[PDB]
Amino acid sequence: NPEDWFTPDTCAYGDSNTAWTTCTTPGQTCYTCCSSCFDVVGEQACQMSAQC
Repeated sequence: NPEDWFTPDTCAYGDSNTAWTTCTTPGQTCYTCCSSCFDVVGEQACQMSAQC
């Protein structure tokens, strides 16, 4: 869970769940959002997770 990661202070989504989830979806900034919805773990974790 992106509880220790994910920064809702610098992302549209204020939730780490919906954020990660909404991040792990088909779009234009699927892997780019992670770079704007995480720090290092959230991004590095969303990086591999992100199936885009």
